[PDB]
Amino acid sequence: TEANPSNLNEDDARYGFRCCHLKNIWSAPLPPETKLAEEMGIESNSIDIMGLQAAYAQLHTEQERTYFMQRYRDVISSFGGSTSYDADNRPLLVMHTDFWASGYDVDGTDQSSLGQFSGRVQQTFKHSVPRFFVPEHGVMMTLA
Amino acid sequence: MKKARRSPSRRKGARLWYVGGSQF
Amino acid sequence: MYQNFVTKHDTAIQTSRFSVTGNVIPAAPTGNIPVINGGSITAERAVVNLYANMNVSTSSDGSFIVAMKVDTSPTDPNCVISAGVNLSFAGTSYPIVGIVRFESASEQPTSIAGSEVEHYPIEMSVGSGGVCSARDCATVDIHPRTSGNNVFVGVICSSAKWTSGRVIGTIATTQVIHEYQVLQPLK
Amino acid sequence: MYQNFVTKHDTAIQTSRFSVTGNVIPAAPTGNIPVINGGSITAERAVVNLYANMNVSTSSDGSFIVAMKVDTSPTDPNCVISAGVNLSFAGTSYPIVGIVRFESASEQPTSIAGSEVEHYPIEMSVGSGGVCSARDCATVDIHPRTSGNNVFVGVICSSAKWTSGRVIGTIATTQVIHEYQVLQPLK
Amino acid sequence: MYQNFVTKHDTAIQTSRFSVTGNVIPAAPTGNIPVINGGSITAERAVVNLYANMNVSTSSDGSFIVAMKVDTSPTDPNCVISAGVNLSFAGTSYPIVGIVRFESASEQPTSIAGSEVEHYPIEMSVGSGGVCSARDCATVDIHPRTSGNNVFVGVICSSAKWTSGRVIGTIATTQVIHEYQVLQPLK
Amino acid sequence: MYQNFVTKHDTAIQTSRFSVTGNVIPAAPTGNIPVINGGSITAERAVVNLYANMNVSTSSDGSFIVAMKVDTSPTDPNCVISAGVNLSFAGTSYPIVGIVRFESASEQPTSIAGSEVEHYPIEMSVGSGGVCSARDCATVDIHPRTSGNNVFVGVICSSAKWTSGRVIGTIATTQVIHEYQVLQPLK
Amino acid sequence: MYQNFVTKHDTAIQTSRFSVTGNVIPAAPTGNIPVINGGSITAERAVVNLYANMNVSTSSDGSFIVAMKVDTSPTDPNCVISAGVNLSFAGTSYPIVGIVRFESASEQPTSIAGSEVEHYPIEMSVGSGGVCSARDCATVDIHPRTSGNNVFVGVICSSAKWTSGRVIGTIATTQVIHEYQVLQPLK
Repeated sequence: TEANPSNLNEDDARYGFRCCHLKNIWSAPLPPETKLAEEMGIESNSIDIMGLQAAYAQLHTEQERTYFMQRYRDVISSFGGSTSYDADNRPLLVMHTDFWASGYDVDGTDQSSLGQFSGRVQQTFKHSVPRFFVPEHGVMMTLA
Repeated sequence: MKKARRSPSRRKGARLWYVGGSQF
Repeated sequence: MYQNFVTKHDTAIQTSRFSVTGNVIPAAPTGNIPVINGGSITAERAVVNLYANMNVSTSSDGSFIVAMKVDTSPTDPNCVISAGVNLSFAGTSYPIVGIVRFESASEQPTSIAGSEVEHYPIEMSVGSGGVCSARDCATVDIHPRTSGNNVFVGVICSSAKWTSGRVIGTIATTQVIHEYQVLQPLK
Repeated sequence: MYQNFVTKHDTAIQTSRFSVTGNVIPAAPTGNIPVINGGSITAERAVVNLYANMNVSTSSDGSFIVAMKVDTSPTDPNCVISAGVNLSFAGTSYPIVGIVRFESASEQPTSIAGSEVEHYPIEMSVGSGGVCSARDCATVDIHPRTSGNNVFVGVICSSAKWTSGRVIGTIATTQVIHEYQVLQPLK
Repeated sequence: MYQNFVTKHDTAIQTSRFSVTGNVIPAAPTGNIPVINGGSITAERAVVNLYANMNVSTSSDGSFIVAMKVDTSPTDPNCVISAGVNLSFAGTSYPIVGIVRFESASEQPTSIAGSEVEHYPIEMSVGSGGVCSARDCATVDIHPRTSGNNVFVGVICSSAKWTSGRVIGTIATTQVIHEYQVLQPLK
Repeated sequence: MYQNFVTKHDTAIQTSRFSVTGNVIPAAPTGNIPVINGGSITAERAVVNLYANMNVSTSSDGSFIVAMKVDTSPTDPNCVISAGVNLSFAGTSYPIVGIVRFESASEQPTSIAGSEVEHYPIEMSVGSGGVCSARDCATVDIHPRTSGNNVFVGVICSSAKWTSGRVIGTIATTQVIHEYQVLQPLK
Repeated sequence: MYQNFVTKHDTAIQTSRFSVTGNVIPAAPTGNIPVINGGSITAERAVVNLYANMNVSTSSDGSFIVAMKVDTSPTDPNCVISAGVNLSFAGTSYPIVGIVRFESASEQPTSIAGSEVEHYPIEMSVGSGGVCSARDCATVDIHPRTSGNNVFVGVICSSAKWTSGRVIGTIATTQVIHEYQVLQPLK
């Protein structure tokens, strides 16, 4: 929530924010506040089995939310409904491309560099956005 | 030696990562 | 920065060493130059350690030699011979060094007539009154010119006017027929 | 002009430093050479700063050593070892330097018998009566020759005739198993 | 013959110059080394001209520094720093030089505690009693190690025993982040 | 071995020569440095032969210059300027050399104010009390900075304390805008 | 490490040798420089051995030359000429060396007028009061400039103030028109 580009720090402002590593077991853990146990109160000597039933149901709603419905839009999708991008002010994703960056090695050829190599990665790529209709004034930003 | 440079996608199978929502 | 892996002289490793002590009587080229070796190494890998006394009994000017025998196996006409010297003299005499070649039917020459020695000048790093240092090499034909002799090579140390006193250092020398393999971090 | 990015010796960066003060009693090779280190660094990255007094209590001629422990991890038989020295002596003694190798079961050798030291001569930049400077390297086998010892390497400073007085400078030395990355404007 | 276009140090062109006059009071590392600059240039392009008097008011042995501020813009961890010195001293003192790195929250450090200075030894071309010359470089981490300081680099000149007298020469030094383009007749 | 065809300085061939005799009165930078030339060559190919008497009439410390005019034809911003000097002085003065650049509306400057001279330090091969030798080069902007002047370049020789006496040697210097073709046996 | 197979000067092998003895009377450039050769070799492969007495009968300052005749067969305009010298003088005189070119209708010039000698300065390794050493080369036009003469090249040794005494060393010099083949272990 920085208010001005001037509230950003050296690195961020010049290179952009940092993003998440590709997903793996250690970089895609369940949200840190994930419940590991759900307590349910009980009268000194008895337990309301009907309440216990509700308790679970309630928990279920809580979990679903924590695990994958943390964003309003996703909760509404949960019900089988939908939301315009104006509903939560989300930028509209118009096109997403992804590709691997490969290249070649350069062979060292002098007395000491003979048998050495330097990797030069150089990948060509196309990123094409199909004719899009702009309903209101604004910006079309493309990032990498 | 094309695939050998790029770590697999693990696209086969079901969903593994629940992290609260969509994360690029 | 990048490490420089090429050198003009590579000192032998763990082998061909010998320590020379006592007196060293330099001589003029008109006479017989002292080859301060009886335990003359020869993989033409040699490291001689000096901790002797430079004594002017004979001539006041002259030179002495540290030699090593050349391996004549190679079919190549001639190969490179590098030397690395560091000598500190107690008495100002302005040492001077260089590579030499001489033959002898003997296996362990104790001295060699100056007229029988061939010279090969080298980049001399330092030549102060008290210390001479150099690390360089020269091209030398390695096959015996006179059928039946052994070929010796080594560095010679001379002076226009020596001064009795202690001398200390190292005279290393090698015939290149092998380049010591070395760890290069980027390969 | 184009900048020269290759060097014979690259001094450690921000690490492995130590300052040596007090007296330094050089010794003859027949005895035990002083290893003026108890805080012997060892990423075989070492920078020793000298601001001591060269004292001739024992012998008038001899030498002292600045050592650092070798990393024996590499499977490579031997790697390069560079040193960079700059020493100004108050009393004319014509210093002389060189790389050395010696083993010891001890982790912090305070001295080493001269007979146990191996020599490797190097291009000595300057060797005036009062200052010796050099920046060079040599090839050295890095694995312990006698099962159970630690391998040390370093530069040794000798003299044919020392002179009591102050000495000041820097003795840097490193085993190349990493080449420091550097900004090259044209890449 | 072919012209050699690569060099270990490239002196700044038409910029970053300053002349130092008056007295220069060298100091021991136990104290605060004199940074004979208030007009400390910094494109880490610096050419300091010396025409002063080496005065031994404080210690008889010690050193002084000529510094320049490092440009910390580069994202590269560390870059090369070259220096080129030529100093003739009237009084035999056997100068000695080297590159140094030290930080300071101050923009124009007048002196720096010896304990806060880091050393980088260099190939010293000459080291006679009256003149020291060198043109070399070293690798140095360029980012401030202690958040909030400025990083300085420069050459330091020391001596085991200074001698009051005039000194004259040039202390040039630069951080390589640009290689000066040059006319090469065959391209 | 293979012949090294690249050099830091290539002396002019058969041209641009001049012999300087008589007295040479060195001066301090606060004054006007002597440009011991009226017959100043300029293909920025210059070979000046010295056989004069170093005379200390003015200051006891100072310097003199040997200059040559730069060809400003090249559209290239700046080109390399090499010099090769060998000077033996009768009186110990510990010479010191370097490349310099200075402008002047005059075609044959007899002297130049020290404040108008720009310095470029160079690897000085030797700097004994009696002889200075060097063969190196530096990058210099070749176009006149002040519209209407001529650009001069050359080597300057200074000293902290000169000594009246004879001086003999050669001061060669050239601006590289041509690399002399040479016979290379293997091409 | 890797062996360095390129050199600035390659001394002739087994040929073109000669020993010079007796007195050597240096002379000033205003007169006729001594060409201490009658047995002047010329495959422009020359190795002259010195064991003479530097005698100051004529001038107290001056120089002498060691020459060798140039092979003018090559159609190439000019080729490289390397020299390698090592001279220790008994009397402090601060020698100085360099390559020279001069023509003469004579086959064995005993001396050459200083005005007829052309100079080519070279990287001088050492220039102490008692010893001069150098191993370098220079580019020289090899064809006779005056129809009918022979072209000579060689090294000249000068001094600002000579000192009667013994001199000893080697003056090697060669015109590169052949690079001596050498065993390179990795080919």
